[PDB]
Amino acid sequence: VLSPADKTNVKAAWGKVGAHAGEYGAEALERMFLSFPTTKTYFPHFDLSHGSAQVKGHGKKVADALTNAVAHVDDMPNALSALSDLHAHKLRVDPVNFKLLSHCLLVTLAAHLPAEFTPAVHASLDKFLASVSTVLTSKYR
Amino acid sequence: VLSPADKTNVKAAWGKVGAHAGEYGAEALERMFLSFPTTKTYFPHFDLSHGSAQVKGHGKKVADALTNAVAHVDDMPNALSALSDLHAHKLRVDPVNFKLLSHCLLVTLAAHLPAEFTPAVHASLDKFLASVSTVLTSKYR
Amino acid sequence: MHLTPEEKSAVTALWGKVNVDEVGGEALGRLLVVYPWTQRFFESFGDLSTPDAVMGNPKVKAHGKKVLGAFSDGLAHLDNLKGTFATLSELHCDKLHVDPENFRLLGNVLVCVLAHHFGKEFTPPVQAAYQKVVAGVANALAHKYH
Amino acid sequence: MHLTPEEKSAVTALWGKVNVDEVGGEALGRLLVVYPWTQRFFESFGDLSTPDAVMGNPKVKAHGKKVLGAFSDGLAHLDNLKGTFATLSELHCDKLHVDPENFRLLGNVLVCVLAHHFGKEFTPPVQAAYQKVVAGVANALAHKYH
Ligand code: HEM
Ligand code: HEM
Ligand code: HEM
Ligand code: HEM
Repeated sequence: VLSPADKTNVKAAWGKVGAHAGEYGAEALERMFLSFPTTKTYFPHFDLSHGSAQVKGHGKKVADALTNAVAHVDDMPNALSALSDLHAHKLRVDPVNFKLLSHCLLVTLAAHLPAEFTPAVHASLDKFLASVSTVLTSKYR
Repeated sequence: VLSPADKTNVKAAWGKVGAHAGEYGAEALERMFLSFPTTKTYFPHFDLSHGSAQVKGHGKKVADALTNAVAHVDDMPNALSALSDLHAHKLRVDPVNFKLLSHCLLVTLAAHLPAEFTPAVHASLDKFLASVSTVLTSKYR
Repeated sequence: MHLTPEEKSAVTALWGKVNVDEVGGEALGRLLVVYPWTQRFFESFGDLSTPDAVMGNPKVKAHGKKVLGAFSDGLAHLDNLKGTFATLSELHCDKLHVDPENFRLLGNVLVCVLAHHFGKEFTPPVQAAYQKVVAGVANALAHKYH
Repeated sequence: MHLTPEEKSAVTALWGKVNVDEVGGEALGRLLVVYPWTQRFFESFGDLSTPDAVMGNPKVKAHGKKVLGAFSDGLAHLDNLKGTFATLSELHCDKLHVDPENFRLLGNVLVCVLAHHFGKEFTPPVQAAYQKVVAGVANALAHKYH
């Protein structure tokens, strides 16, 4: 579970993301597409070219959801219910892919928040993304 | 989340195991060691030869804990608190390994409970081992 | 593979006793039931609402036979699964958009079906050789993804 | 290992800028901190009780430098990782008893460390090349397990 410490860490680091969340979400997607090409099988309908508006648009959506989970860090299962249902019932993304995006999200933050990306924050952020992932996959079966 | 049908399925299947659980515990370990030799890294102090008393004894231990989990299917977290402790703070087995033992256990049950290893029961047992795995690795960090 | 001659005869001999028809329909059906999200590629098969409905679905059964068929033929090229599955690898990627992780899920389901079927006969050492094959096959099928 | 020439140049270019001493200590320290279960191998290292205790531990720093040292050598034989890492693979298995999953965790941590350090210079495509490299090394290190 996330400890008080983790929560502070996450709110703090995400705090710094601020208005860049959208762009960082998009960048995480691109990194994921390039490093783990098998994730592309879920976006056959997207233009995955560099600077794709679709990717931009999708990056924002993901970033907004993460921002919403930080805002409701004490009630994530409920704050993300809708998204949990969508993923379980319509999208049906294989669970292993969550770990891939999480990883690329951590890389993106690291690349952008050198001062805040401390070991402690890194650990908190990793535990956080794992929790989000668990929520989104909770209704799979 | 185990549904009521799941809990039933699990209790039924395990019910048939009975006096052979220890033997099945031992067989599943043996299958794990052979199929996924990287798992042997956690048992350097054991004699991993076929029919070793260490493997047999350990097989009993694991089966017993499974039994206890089936019995407290409704209160796993609490029924297995000690074991989650042991694994998180002492053993420190990497979480990936739990999926390997779980699989070897299914294979063992399939091989011994043909009539009972129906598609729906298979689904339930899998979810069950997954839940047991989650519990055992919940205090890792 | 990295299949030992001994591990090769073990694979080869169990297989010769296999009814691909039945084993293929069962492996695929179990997959759709255990890991419900895999149903995303088979919407057009119909009613997959229940274990019973999946297991009874003939579209499922016939697809399972086609899949195990191809798998079966691959057991004849154990020394070049890569070249044997190249075209199938491209198809799965480029046309079907199937996440290779699915190949792994099926493999494991396959192993459970064999154990189910052969009981006694499916020994730890025989399981070990099959684990190597299923992994090898998954790897080969995933090889042309880009 | 499927590294395009342009991927190989990119890896090599960046690696030129790395202070292996420093990155080595950071990567190892961070591993022990993000995945505390990995601490199981270092009980003789002393105090690893907090992030500061880990990150500043002279033993972690020295070990990290040793590990990245071996890794850098790996980077000059991208052609033959298996050969390069064979004696190390055997040691990790037979003497150290280190689960190979540990090698993948470190690879991921290392990638975050390089991102942390190079900022914008660690582009999506540079990351993709490094992802291939850490996986190749982890695989080479696990090749002799049995
Ligand atoms: C923590 C990680 C994730 C978050 C926060 C997230 C969040 C979202 C959100 C907010 C949407 C948009 C739904 C809408 O239209 O309102 C979405 C859609 C989608 N996501 Fe997830 N997701 C995550 C992980 C993944 C992963 C790992 C994949 C696959 C690699 C994935 C595949 C998809 C797809 C294919 C869509 C639909 C896109 C479209 O057709 O426009 N998601 N996700
Ligand atoms: C299905 C999940 C598992 C259960 C229920 C389980 C249960 C147990 C039990 C009951 C014990 C003995 C506790 C005692 O001695 O009082 C134990 C010990 C141990 N387990 Fe876990 N285990 C599981 C998964 C694993 C896995 C996957 C591994 C490694 C691959 C593992 C590695 C160990 C080791 C190394 C020991 C100590 C053996 C010894 O020194 O005697 N366990 N486990
Ligand atoms: C052992 C692994 C597998 C093998 C050897 C295999 C082989 C095949 C073959 C031979 C076809 C025939 C289509 C054609 O030639 O045009 C096919 C089609 C297909 N496969 Fe795979 N397959 C495997 C695994 C999977 C898995 C795990 C899934 C999804 C869960 C999958 C999804 C599909 C789909 C959706 C089609 C298209 C069928 C249609 O057109 O209705 N395959 N596969
Ligand atoms: C890039 C991957 C790695 C490389 C290249 C590497 C390299 C090395 C080298 C060169 C040594 C010293 C050999 C000797 O003592 O003769 C060593 C020792 C060791 N390594 Fe690895 N290592 C790697 C990853 C890991 C990881 C991830 C762990 C554990 C999480 C680990 C655990 C150990 C331990 C416990 C020792 C012995 C330390 C001691 O002297 O007490 N290694 N490694």
